[PDB]
Amino acid sequence: IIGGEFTTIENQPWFAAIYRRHRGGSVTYVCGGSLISPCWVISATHCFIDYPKKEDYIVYLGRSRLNSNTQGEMKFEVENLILHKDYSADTLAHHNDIALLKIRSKEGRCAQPSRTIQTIALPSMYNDPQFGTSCEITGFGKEQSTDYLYPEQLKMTVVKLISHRECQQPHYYGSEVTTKMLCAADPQWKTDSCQGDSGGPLVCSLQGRMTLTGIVSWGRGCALKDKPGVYTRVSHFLPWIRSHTK
Ligand SMILES: NC(N)=NC(=O)c1nc(Cl)c(N2CCCCCC2)nc1N
Repeated sequence: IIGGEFTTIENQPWFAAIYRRHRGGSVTYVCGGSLISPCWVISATHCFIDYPKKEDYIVYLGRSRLNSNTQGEMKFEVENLILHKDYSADTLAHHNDIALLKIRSKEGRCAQPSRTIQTIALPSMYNDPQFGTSCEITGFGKEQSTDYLYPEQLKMTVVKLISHRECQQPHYYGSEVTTKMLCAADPQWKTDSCQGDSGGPLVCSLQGRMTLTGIVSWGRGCALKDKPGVYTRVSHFLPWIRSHTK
């Protein structure tokens, strides 16, 4: 997250932190995700496509810091890793960039909701907030494009939804943005998602309900003028989500 504010997991208690264990034994951060039911975290396929073995992954819930434990956190193995079969990637765009992780603890339990661990509601089909609506994004991604390190502390910021018309202009992304994607950005381009925020939640208030409107997917650089963040449009994937979680 470029700009924004530090936060703790109580403010985004559906946020999932996904790590990978290497053959060398070291564990590194991969991507964010969101808890949508006790046994299911939703994320982005591009996060796992290179290393699609479920066994290598670890998922934390209720975690506010990257490399230290947070009181109350839960740790899970990945029982199922479900990538979207129509995934594809260009040199920038990721299409159908959506994945599901079924989580299971070493005792064989799913998540237990708490003050730091809660599910996020899915949107109604094809039901998105109007352009110009303010939504929240959350992650452990870079604070500056030129940073080597990720922040130790969780961050969040606010971005406004951009119309498909505006995002499809040639100076923005042209055809790279599709109707299965949403764009969002700051009017001054001063705050944004970045590398390491992929898979994390774009949350909007819809009806009167915090709702998972998007999943961080891609962008050309971060917080660059005329280059919004691009998000998988969750309201266009409900049958896929339901089919793979039921
Ligand atoms: N919102 C904006 N502007 N960007 C992003 O969200 C974003 N930006 C980048 Cl550079 C990124 N990378 C960079 C390497 C290629 C893809 C994987 C990780 N992932 C993102 N999700």
